[PDB]
Amino acid sequence: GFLGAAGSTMGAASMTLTVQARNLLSGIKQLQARVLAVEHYLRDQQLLGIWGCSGKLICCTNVPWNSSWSNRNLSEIWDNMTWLQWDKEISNYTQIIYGLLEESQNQQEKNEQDLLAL
Amino acid sequence: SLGFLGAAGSTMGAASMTLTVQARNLLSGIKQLQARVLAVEHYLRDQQLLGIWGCSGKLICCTNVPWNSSWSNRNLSEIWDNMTWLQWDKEISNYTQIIYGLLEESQNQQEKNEQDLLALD
Amino acid sequence: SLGFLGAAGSTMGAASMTLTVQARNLLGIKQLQARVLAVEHYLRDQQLLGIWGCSGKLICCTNVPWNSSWSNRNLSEIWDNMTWLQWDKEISNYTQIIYGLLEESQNQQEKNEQDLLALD
Amino acid sequence: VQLVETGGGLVQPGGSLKLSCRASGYTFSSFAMSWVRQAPGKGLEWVSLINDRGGLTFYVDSVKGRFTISRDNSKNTLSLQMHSLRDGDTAVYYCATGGMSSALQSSKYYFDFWGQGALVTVS
Amino acid sequence: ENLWVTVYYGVPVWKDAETTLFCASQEIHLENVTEEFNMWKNNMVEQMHEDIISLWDQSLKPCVKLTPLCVGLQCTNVTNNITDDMRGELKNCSFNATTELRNKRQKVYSLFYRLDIVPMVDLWTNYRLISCNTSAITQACPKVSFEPIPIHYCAPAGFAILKCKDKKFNGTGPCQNVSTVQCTHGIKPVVSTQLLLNGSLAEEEVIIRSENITNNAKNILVQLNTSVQINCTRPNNNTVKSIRIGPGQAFYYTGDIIGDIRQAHCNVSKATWNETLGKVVKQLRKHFGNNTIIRFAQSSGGDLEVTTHSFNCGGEFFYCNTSGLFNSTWSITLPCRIKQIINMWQRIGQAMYAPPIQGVIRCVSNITGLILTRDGGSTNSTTETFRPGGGDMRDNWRSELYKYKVVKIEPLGVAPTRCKRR
Ligand SMILES: *[C@@H]1O[C@H](CO)[C@@H](O[C@@H]2O[C@H](CO)[C@@H](O[C@@H]3O[C@H](CO)[C@@H](O)[C@H](O)[C@@H]3O)[C@H](O)[C@H]2NC(C)=O)[C@H](O)[C@H]1NC(C)=O
Ligand SMILES: *[C@@H]1O[C@H](CO)[C@@H](O[C@@H]2O[C@H](CO)[C@@H](O)[C@H](O)[C@H]2NC(C)=O)[C@H](O)[C@H]1NC(C)=O
Ligand SMILES: *[C@@H]1O[C@H](CO)[C@@H](O[C@@H]2O[C@H](CO)[C@@H](O)[C@H](O)[C@H]2NC(C)=O)[C@H](O)[C@H]1NC(C)=O
Ligand SMILES: *[C@@H]1O[C@H](CO)[C@@H](O[C@@H]2O[C@H](CO)[C@@H](O)[C@H](O)[C@H]2NC(C)=O)[C@H](O)[C@H]1NC(C)=O
Ligand SMILES: *[C@@H]1O[C@H](CO)[C@@H](O)[C@H](O)[C@H]1NC(C)=O
Ligand SMILES: *[C@@H]1O[C@H](CO)[C@@H](O)[C@H](O)[C@H]1NC(C)=O
Ligand SMILES: *[C@@H]1O[C@H](CO)[C@@H](O)[C@H](O)[C@H]1NC(C)=O
Ligand SMILES: *[C@@H]1O[C@H](CO)[C@@H](O)[C@H](O)[C@H]1NC(C)=O
Ligand SMILES: *[C@@H]1O[C@H](CO)[C@@H](O)[C@H](O)[C@H]1NC(C)=O
Ligand SMILES: *[C@@H]1O[C@H](CO)[C@@H](O)[C@H](O)[C@H]1NC(C)=O
Ligand SMILES: *[C@@H]1O[C@H](CO)[C@@H](O)[C@H](O)[C@H]1NC(C)=O
Ligand SMILES: *[C@@H]1O[C@H](CO)[C@@H](O)[C@H](O)[C@H]1NC(C)=O
Ligand SMILES: *[C@@H]1O[C@H](CO)[C@@H](O)[C@H](O)[C@H]1NC(C)=O
Ligand SMILES: *[C@@H]1O[C@H](CO)[C@@H](O)[C@H](O)[C@H]1NC(C)=O
Ligand SMILES: *[C@@H]1O[C@H](CO)[C@@H](O)[C@H](O)[C@H]1NC(C)=O
Ligand SMILES: *[C@@H]1O[C@H](CO)[C@@H](O)[C@H](O)[C@H]1NC(C)=O
Ligand SMILES: *[C@@H]1O[C@H](CO)[C@@H](O)[C@H](O)[C@H]1NC(C)=O
Ligand SMILES: *[C@@H]1O[C@H](CO)[C@@H](O)[C@H](O)[C@H]1NC(C)=O
Ligand SMILES: *[C@@H]1O[C@H](CO)[C@@H](O)[C@H](O)[C@H]1NC(C)=O
Ligand SMILES: *[C@@H]1O[C@H](CO)[C@@H](O)[C@H](O)[C@H]1NC(C)=O
Ligand SMILES: *[C@@H]1O[C@H](CO)[C@@H](O)[C@H](O)[C@H]1NC(C)=O
Ligand SMILES: *[C@@H]1O[C@H](CO)[C@@H](O)[C@H](O)[C@H]1NC(C)=O
Ligand SMILES: *[C@@H]1O[C@H](CO)[C@@H](O)[C@H](O)[C@H]1NC(C)=O
Ligand SMILES: *[C@@H]1O[C@H](CO)[C@@H](O)[C@H](O)[C@H]1NC(C)=O
Ligand SMILES: *[C@@H]1O[C@H](CO)[C@@H](O)[C@H](O)[C@H]1NC(C)=O
Ligand SMILES: *[C@@H]1O[C@H](CO)[C@@H](O)[C@H](O)[C@H]1NC(C)=O
Ligand SMILES: *[C@@H]1O[C@H](CO)[C@@H](O)[C@H](O)[C@H]1NC(C)=O
Ligand SMILES: *[C@@H]1O[C@H](CO)[C@@H](O)[C@H](O)[C@H]1NC(C)=O
Repeated sequence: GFLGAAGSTMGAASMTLTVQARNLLSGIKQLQARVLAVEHYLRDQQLLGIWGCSGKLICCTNVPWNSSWSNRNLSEIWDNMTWLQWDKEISNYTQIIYGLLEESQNQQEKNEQDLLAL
Repeated sequence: SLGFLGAAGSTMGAASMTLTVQARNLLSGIKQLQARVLAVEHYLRDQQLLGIWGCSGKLICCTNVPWNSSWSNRNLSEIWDNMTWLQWDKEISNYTQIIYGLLEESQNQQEKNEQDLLALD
Repeated sequence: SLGFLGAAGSTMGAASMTLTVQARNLLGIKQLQARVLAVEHYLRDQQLLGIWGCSGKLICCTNVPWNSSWSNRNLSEIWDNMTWLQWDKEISNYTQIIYGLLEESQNQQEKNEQDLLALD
Repeated sequence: VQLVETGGGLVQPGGSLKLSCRASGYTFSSFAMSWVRQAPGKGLEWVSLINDRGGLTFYVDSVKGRFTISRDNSKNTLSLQMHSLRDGDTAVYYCATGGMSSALQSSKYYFDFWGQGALVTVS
Repeated sequence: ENLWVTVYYGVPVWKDAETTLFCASQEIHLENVTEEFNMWKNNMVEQMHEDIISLWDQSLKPCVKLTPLCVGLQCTNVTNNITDDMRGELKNCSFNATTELRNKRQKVYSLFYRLDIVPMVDLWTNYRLISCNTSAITQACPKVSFEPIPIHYCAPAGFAILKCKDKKFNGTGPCQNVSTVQCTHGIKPVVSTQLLLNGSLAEEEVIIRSENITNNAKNILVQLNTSVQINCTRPNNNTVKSIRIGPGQAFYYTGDIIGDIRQAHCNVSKATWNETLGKVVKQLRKHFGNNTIIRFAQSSGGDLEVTTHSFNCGGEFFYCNTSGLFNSTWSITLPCRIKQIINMWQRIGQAMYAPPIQGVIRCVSNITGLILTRDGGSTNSTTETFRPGGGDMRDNWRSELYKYKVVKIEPLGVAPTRCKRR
């Protein structure tokens, strides 16, 4: 169910991404609410697009993980944490991570542009 | 060449070549804004539903869900050469939600398999 | 680091490095009309890229060859010696032909890929 | 279906030769087309295949860098342009219909409606 | 057969759906497409009705209210060369009106129609205006008009309008000649109660449309292929005067009449209306038995808005009497009355005052259809009677929207192919 995996561990909650999806899109106040929901959805989709993750729910990237963001191992991160606690732990670095993700895509397309130019 | 819905009465094979003509026509005082928001919401729900299936950015999307003979047992010649999209859509009523669920599950498995394949050093 | 449209007066080969800066800045009745028209312009551009098979990309290479009748210039003068505004003015009223060719090329590519993926 | 080769029949080693097929008894644009080669006394082998729309071409490795196969749905014409012909390419070249179909058609993966065959000799 | 699901976007499939349409002020033919239409389930009619009500109500808000009127007034017989037909129909009435100053009064006289006045027993007065005990009266702004300017209904993006072009389409059932449009043709919101004016003509014969041709409670819409020209007129050179009744609120009234006073008559040519009724009967005989002798009769009594034919003319709101028509056993002049305090949409609480229009009014309208209500009693005989009648004012727009349907586009679909991913 919607947000049912919020209290589950991240390893289990990552398999319900399509359940959390679809609930993002569906007298002046109702129209403002609809426009706001559409605007937030499109901002998130554009943010994925500029990272090279468009059309995917689980997108792997080329940005290495910095141990200063979190020094936990994968077993502790994925089996002993929920997404809410993880989101709280690394919120102070989230925008930095986003910037790095954007930069990686800026390089990646240029490399592809060169590889297809041979 | 045939117009917005000119291929509606043509066969499914012929009509499959006019997808962009119809795709362009899905996007283009309080009630006018309500109509525009409804059009945007329908477009975005369809694009999201394609994205869930891994079909984002394509108008013709091949998938990994096998066709069940209980949905329709017609061969490809009858479906594509002797039938229109309206008659076909009528034929597969009550089955589209099963197909959509199977496509969603198949793409979730595809994403997990791709993530695991990309995790090999 | 230059900011929104900061590269507008730079050359095309330099301004092409700041596409994400422009992309991130594209998103009571009058206020709703302005927000809905901004959303509609964004969605029409994204649908148009999708029709061309360029969804999810900012720099998208295609299979349409360049016609010498559209702009009889070499890459050095186009990319290193002129701006995107001058280019946009130079190829005005040629963009609809290019868009039609891109649409047809993507339709042919989708049919070819479907046929290639139909081989056992 | 009266599929008839109108190509040449004598070339020097290292030269080029064009073959073509004309069809009349079937819808040309509805079928894939191919060329199949029969060297004397060695049986038959497939050489090249083209899709029904003409956008896709496939070759055996021994000719991939030398032969170009093309088709024109107008005038119902198949063409094969062979460059750098070798002594091993002396054979009867037959037109064939099928061997491929689009995703919206039933499977074939077989050859039908064979032509009568052009004889190509490399001196 | 080793078939796999392939998803297509841009699929030419649509489903019946209704939504909000744009009011504006091309056609693509669909070969081998048969669509089912139903003009009595088409929500474009209800939306057009509600939109016209909204525009009507909004147009009367920024206008002069007549609450300084609705006083007792003393009426007498008009002194002029008045014919017999106009005796008692027009009265010369006087009243005390307010001025631009709160503490001033003026004595004003004007000519009112009898239908705008109700008798009242009081002292120094003997009449009052109608719709003063109930509702309120708002004067229509003189700077606007009621001309039926054609409008277009346009579907929103994601929707399409299907148009049926079958020459003999009867408003329901399958249609084989179908085209797709984004906007309808220009539709004139002409307001009439018994005859359909300035509408569309049929390509062939006469088209008889009814939700249930055997149920007497449903109306029959008759659309002709040829128009019948109706010429109407108010042959009286009325001189219109105006007064200020408040700080910037001006009231318009009939001041006087120059020349003799005669009725407002409307002429229907005999040589066209005859044989037009013959064609209507010939097509009615396609649904009723050949042994039945179809007769026409004047409508039954009741409210004036339904017993009379009340087409708007220019700015006056003529209420012609159609007893000269639809009287047979299958030049005609008909006495056309007028009125000024109008309950336009069969509503109480929104009475509108139509100001008199200067000079003579001579309208030339095209009759393109009409509304029949049958005998009502459905007599089990061979003398079936058709009376004209009205409705809820939506049939006037069904006569134009009958050929349009709104559909929602379903661009997403699935189909088996031999295309496996990977
Ligand atoms: C059906 O259509 C006819 C023809 O369009 C309508 O008659 C037209 O009505 C308009 C408005 O009533 C007339 O305009 C008027 O013209 C005079 C010219 O002096 C002007 O002073 C007025 O202010 C107004 O603009 C127009 O002349 C008239 N056309 C003809 C040929 O007579 C008719 O009213 C329509 N039917 C109904 C029921 O409305
Ligand atoms: C309506 O009545 C008014 C007053 O009852 C008439 O106005 C008077 O008309 C006479 C002519 O018959 C003049 O001599 C007076 O001077 C008028 N008085 C005022 C105050 O105007 C008016 O003429 C009548 N109108 C009609 C059409 O009968
Ligand atoms: C309009 O108002 C005038 C006065 O403002 C009315 O005439 C007077 O009526 C009173 C009734 O009590 C008489 O006593 C006066 O003699 C009248 N005035 C004159 C000068 O004779 C008149 O009746 C009002 N008319 C209407 C229709 O309301
Ligand atoms: C408001 O006044 C009107 C008349 O102006 C009243 O109309 C009456 O209607 C009934 C029919 O229902 C008739 O029998 C009466 O004769 C009418 N009255 C007159 C004076 O002719 C109407 O009833 C009044 N409104 C209300 C709510 O009572
Ligand atoms: C909550 O924690 C318990 C601990 O055993 C676990 O069994 C349960 O599955 C958890 N809830 C969810 C929704 O995963
Ligand atoms: C990790 O982060 C620190 C500061 O948070 C930074 O100095 C360091 O360079 C980062 N790691 C890499 C590999 O760049
Ligand atoms: C992860 O770190 C924690 C530190 O609390 C440790 O207890 C745990 O064993 C570690 N896991 C692995 C797989 O090394
Ligand atoms: C984030 O920063 C705020 C103040 O900048 C600090 O109070 C908070 O604890 C920080 N979060 C983490 C997870 O360290
Ligand atoms: C309608 O059907 C006929 C059948 O002969 C076909 O030839 C025609 O192409 C069809 N219409 C369209 C628009 O394809
Ligand atoms: C088709 O649907 C039926 C419904 O029970 C199911 O049993 C069958 O396995 C399905 N076919 C395939 C190939 O999965
Ligand atoms: C498809 O099925 C129909 C009906 O059974 C049959 O007539 C037709 O020949 C079949 N076609 C193929 C290619 O199997
Ligand atoms: C879908 O279900 C309805 C329910 O009665 C049925 O009438 C209809 O025929 C079904 N669809 C098909 C294609 O059989
Ligand atoms: C403006 O032109 C000069 C000329 O060389 C160039 O050096 C400078 O970088 C240009 N400005 C920008 C923003 O690129
Ligand atoms: C585009 O190129 C073709 C040849 O490649 C030429 O015939 C055509 O005229 C060119 N386009 C224009 C607009 O001139
Ligand atoms: C491009 O064309 C211009 C036009 O004269 C010329 O000056 C310039 O040298 C050319 N550059 C190249 C790299 O060919
Ligand atoms: C097309 O664009 C060029 C670019 O300068 C312009 O000169 C030309 O006038 C345009 N064509 C028309 C018909 O305006
Ligand atoms: C005024 O008109 C009415 C209408 O019927 C009539 O009964 C009355 O006798 C007339 N009075 C005069 C004085 O002409
Ligand atoms: C309208 O025409 C259709 C055409 O099939 C017919 O079935 C239907 O009974 C007709 N209805 C009326 C009221 O004439
Ligand atoms: C459909 O209507 C159009 C209107 O122009 C006409 O040309 C066409 O012949 C009609 N077709 C049929 C089959 O009635
Ligand atoms: C109108 O229909 C009648 C029916 O018989 C016919 O006689 C007449 O010629 C038609 N007129 C036109 C203009 O189509
Ligand atoms: C009309 O209504 C009557 C009411 O009983 C019904 O019997 C009849 O079948 C209806 N006819 C149509 C055509 O709907
Ligand atoms: C109506 O007909 C009568 C008959 O004589 C004529 O006097 C009158 O002027 C006509 N009016 C119009 C408006 O045609
Ligand atoms: C109506 O008046 C016009 C003048 O515009 C005249 O030609 C026509 O014959 C008249 N028709 C009738 C029925 O009086
Ligand atoms: C009634 O008369 C018309 C006149 O032509 C005829 O076509 C129709 O068939 C007749 N009906 C019957 C039931 O005989
Ligand atoms: C129309 O005129 C006739 C002529 O006698 C009359 O009987 C009928 O009542 C009139 N209609 C109205 C609504 O007054
Ligand atoms: C109807 O027509 C008859 C035929 O003579 C006539 O006597 C009668 O007066 C007419 N009805 C009206 C209301 O004029
Ligand atoms: C009515 O009379 C006035 C008197 O001034 C005149 O100006 C006007 O033209 C006349 N109108 C008609 C329609 O006779
Ligand atoms: C009325 O009918 C006549 C008949 O030819 C036509 O010329 C005229 O345009 C029509 N007027 C309207 C407003 O429909």
